[PDB]
Amino acid sequence: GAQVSSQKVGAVNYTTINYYKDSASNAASKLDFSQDPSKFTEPVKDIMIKTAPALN
Amino acid sequence: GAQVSSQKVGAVNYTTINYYKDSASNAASKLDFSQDPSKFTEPVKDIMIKTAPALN
Amino acid sequence: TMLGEILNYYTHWTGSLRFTFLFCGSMMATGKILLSYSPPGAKPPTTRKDAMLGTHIIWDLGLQSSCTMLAPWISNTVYRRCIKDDFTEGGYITCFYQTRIVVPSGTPTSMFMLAFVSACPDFSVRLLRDTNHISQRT
Amino acid sequence: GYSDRVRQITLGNSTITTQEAANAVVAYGEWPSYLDDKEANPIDAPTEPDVSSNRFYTLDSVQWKSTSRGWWWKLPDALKDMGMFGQNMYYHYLGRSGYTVHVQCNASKFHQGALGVFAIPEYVMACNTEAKTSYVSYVNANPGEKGGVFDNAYNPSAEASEGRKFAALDYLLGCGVLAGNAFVYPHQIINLRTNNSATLVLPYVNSLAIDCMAKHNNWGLVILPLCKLDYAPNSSTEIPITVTIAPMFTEFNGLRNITVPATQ
Amino acid sequence: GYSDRVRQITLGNSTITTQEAANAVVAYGEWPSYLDDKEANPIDAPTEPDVSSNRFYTLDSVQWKSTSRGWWWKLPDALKDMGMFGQNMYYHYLGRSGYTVHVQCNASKFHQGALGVFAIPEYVMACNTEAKTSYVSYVNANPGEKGGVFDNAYNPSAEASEGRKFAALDYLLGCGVLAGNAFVYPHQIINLRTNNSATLVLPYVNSLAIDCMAKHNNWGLVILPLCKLDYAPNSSTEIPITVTIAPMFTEFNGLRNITVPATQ
Amino acid sequence: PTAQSTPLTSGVNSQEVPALTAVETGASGQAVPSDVIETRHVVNYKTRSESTLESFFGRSACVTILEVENFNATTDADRKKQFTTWAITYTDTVQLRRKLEFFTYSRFDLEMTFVITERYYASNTGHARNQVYQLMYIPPGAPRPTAWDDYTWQSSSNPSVFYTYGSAPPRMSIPYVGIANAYSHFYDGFARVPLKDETVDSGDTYYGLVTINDFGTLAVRVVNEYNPARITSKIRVYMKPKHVRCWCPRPPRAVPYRGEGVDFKQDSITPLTAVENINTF
Amino acid sequence: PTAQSTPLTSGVNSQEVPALTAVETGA
Ligand SMILES: CC(=O)N[C@H]1[C@H]([C@H](O)[C@H](O)CO)O[C@@](O)(C(=O)O)C[C@@H]1O
Ligand SMILES: [Ca+2]
Ligand SMILES: [Ca+2]
Ligand SMILES: [Ca+2]
Ligand SMILES: [Ca+2]
Ligand SMILES: [Ca+2]
Ligand SMILES: [Cl-]
Ligand SMILES: [Cl-]
Ligand SMILES: [Cl-]
Ligand SMILES: [Cl-]
Ligand SMILES: [Cl-]
Ligand code: NA
Repeated sequence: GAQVSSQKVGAVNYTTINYYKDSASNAASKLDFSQDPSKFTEPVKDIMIKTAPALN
Repeated sequence: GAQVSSQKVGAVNYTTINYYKDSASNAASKLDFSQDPSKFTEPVKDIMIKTAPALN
Repeated sequence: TMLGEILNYYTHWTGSLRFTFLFCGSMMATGKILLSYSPPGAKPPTTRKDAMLGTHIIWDLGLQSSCTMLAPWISNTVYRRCIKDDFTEGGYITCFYQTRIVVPSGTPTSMFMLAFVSACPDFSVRLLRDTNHISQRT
Repeated sequence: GYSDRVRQITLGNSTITTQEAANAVVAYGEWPSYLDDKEANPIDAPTEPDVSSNRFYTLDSVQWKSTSRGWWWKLPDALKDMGMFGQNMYYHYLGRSGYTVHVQCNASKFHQGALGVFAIPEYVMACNTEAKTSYVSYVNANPGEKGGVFDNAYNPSAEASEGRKFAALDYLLGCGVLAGNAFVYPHQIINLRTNNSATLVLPYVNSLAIDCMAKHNNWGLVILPLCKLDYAPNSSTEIPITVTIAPMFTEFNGLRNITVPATQ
Repeated sequence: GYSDRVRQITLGNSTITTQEAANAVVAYGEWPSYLDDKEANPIDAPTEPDVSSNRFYTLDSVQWKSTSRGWWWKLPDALKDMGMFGQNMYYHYLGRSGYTVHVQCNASKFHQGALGVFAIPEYVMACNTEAKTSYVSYVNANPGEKGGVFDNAYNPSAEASEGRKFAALDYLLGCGVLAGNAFVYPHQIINLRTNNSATLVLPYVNSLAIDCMAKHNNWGLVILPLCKLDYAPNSSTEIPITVTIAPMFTEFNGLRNITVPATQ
Repeated sequence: PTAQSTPLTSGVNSQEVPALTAVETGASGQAVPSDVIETRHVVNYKTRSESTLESFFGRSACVTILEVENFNATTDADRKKQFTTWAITYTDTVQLRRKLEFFTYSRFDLEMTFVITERYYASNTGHARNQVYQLMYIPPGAPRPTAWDDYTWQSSSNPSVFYTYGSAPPRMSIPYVGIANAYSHFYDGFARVPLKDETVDSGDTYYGLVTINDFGTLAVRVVNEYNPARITSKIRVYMKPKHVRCWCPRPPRAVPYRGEGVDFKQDSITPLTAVENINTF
Repeated sequence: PTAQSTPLTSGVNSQEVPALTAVETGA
């Protein structure tokens, strides 16, 4: 049950096998590049178009 | 994700598996026999043919 | 600032910085204001005629309350250091009256604006480190 | 959402906003452009400095008072000491340029007054001695960013040597024509109740494709108070007028050592 | 008809001819070029002055004597006061440039001598006090078009304040390596019996796409007499060496007010 | 790929003259033996494997020796012996430095290895329990310790390695961390432009890479509290560049270094030993 | 996924005014 994944590039793959029956034992979660800044930077009810006036 | 490669001959293959998620952790780069001495030994604009006069 | 606090957990930063200004005078106050970013290596600007030679925006006060000036990413190195450092100096941000603030009678003649900073989507940080902003006795 | 009153102009590293504009003028309906091969004259590959020089330069501000008679500048003269535009201008024998002119003057809903803002091709003005004709010094003709002012009186000099400046008489537009007819030139009006800025986009205008910028101003910029500034709580109040101008589609020929004009 | 000895180079409004060349060097086999989008860093639209700045500038000449130990310049330092190149350099925070370097030295069929002409990336030189390390003033590091000279003696200063200049010791190439190995750098030789000029075309070389020209010289230019000048009728004769350099593919970012470096 | 084999050639009598050239061009001599002698065929099976950059640099080299101690410190000077800080560099030693300085620019990941040794300071003060060491990498900006047991050693974000005396030499990899697209081994410039008429000091400013380089600090302590027996330790730091690229070759250092710069020393600028005569075999 | 690339843009003279906003909105 080996997982082969891309490495973070340096100056290209690596292999992982989980040895333990509890997921808590696992190494770090894989890089998660998810983001949605707008839930904090623009949490407005009505859409604001940049090129338009903010208030009309 | 095992890589099998030729060994450097002695007086014929070996196996590598990367264990880490960062390429910086990897062992030495594979032998790179690339070369282009002419960028230092002959960096001239106009081609020089050995058998010809260097200056004509 | 929130950006500053996050930056102090990292060693390197890159990208554009957004400066947004909110005018908080009365509705009857008008004005034009110059906001400038001068990349480094020259006399720091202390007059409008030097400031206006750099990256700048002329903000007209009005119904739209806020104006955004960008410090676009303009750097020799690909990252700057999250410390005071001559080599990775970032330049100079200044602000001048372009005309002046004008008010009619019965109106406050002094007032304020608020300045905000945030990172743009081209912005990223590297090299996790401990901050100098928290400590304890031992 | 979009409005004739709200505009953004970006050139190079510079941006202007206004929230109380009144449309914008494109002089003679023609946007500036580079010089086409079929209209070209000097044959050397031109320098086209683009963003280094084609950007907004803000001049020193002037003060509008109830007694002001008006202001004038010439172009490219007013920008001759402006950053890389000035350098490109003076390192070359020849240059051409269009402009975005943005005149700025805000007040309040309780102030009143109206400025005529005119762009005048070949703005030739009268001299101030009647002992000679066309008798104006280079230095007085080319004041740079400070420009000049109009007067409501004409007082020509007793001696010719003392009158080598413009007789900038307001109602004759400094040139023997009635100011009420200046509207035949590309213009806007800043009427304080309506707008706080004027924007004029100017193509290159000349009888030649390209010319000597240090010898010849292509445009005059005139700002005349058509209706005087008034403000009831203080009739002696002053409000700034700020002039910001960007060269556009600049093109230069005949590179050599730098031109350094006489200063006195 | 065509010959390795006869060459014309035209850049902008300037042309060089030579009738006794010896081919030309393109450093590291790479012609200069503009900065590609996939390698770019600062995001503002760059200024690319093209013909205004990418042209041959001739420095003050130096005199080769039988006793001369050699000459050095740094680049872009040597061209910092050269026409529009200098203006574009100092009005911007960032700049990059390649170069055509043309070194000129003619004599006669009866003179003899040989000059090594080397282009050295990051030509860091030793300081002249042993009380400190890396202790060189900005002014002494950046002499401009006059460049500097090598010496055959090393005499470090008694006090640190007096030794803030380069110890340009010829046989150690002013930097602790043997001069006989300078041929690992892009080079030509002007050997008077063979040729009267050297031509080196240099790409931009740095660990960055673009950098601060006023802080950092990318190349050193070194001219060392490998075999001394000799002329039988007059061993004290002198012949000029003239250095002419054209920036190429110049590109600048981060426009603001002009940089005026300290002069003392 | 192998080094060049030699072809079978005889003699010539020809207008082709490969023996002559003109090095004024900037080209090195190019002729090979077959051009100027009669040669047999020799098949060359030998390779340049050990002179690739990876092979040339493929060694862990000692770059510094640090010292730390563990004892009951009652003075400021002795308190400062309980930990050490070192600005990370390759200029404390000469061997790796000289090899790197064959090149102007480089790009590589780093393997760092450490060798830690101890001795008793004295024999009349009993013994000492086995010691654990902390080696903390402090990137530029992170707070530096002023005592061996201050808050900085909690190292929430800085990488630290805890090493137990007698265990295998500790080791970690570091990526290429340069803020430029390569490391510069030489920098012909300054960190800022001094401007006309400014009041900033120009008399005590420096030049070159020292004005711009900063790879942070290594801080080392013994984690244990003091025993009656004072223990003194050395930490040898080793660097191996790996995954190496280099650009722009340079003549190698010919005379002794005297610091972090390219400066040379007046009593040590005569590397050649004079020969008796130009005709000395 | 990468941080944002910068597009090639020139200037404008337009009723589109992205430089102005109103942070009273909470944006
Ligand atoms: C570093 C060093 O030299 N240590 C030596 C000490 C100290 O000199 C004294 O104990 C200090 O007073 O003396 C010894 O005789 C000892 O204690 O057995 C030998 C030991 O090697
Ligand atoms: Ca908007
Ligand atoms: Ca030949
Ligand atoms: Ca151009
Ligand atoms: Ca043969
Ligand atoms: Ca301890
Ligand atoms: Cl002026
Ligand atoms: Cl100079
Ligand atoms: Cl702890
Ligand atoms: Cl303990
Ligand atoms: Cl001998
Ligand atoms: Na072979």
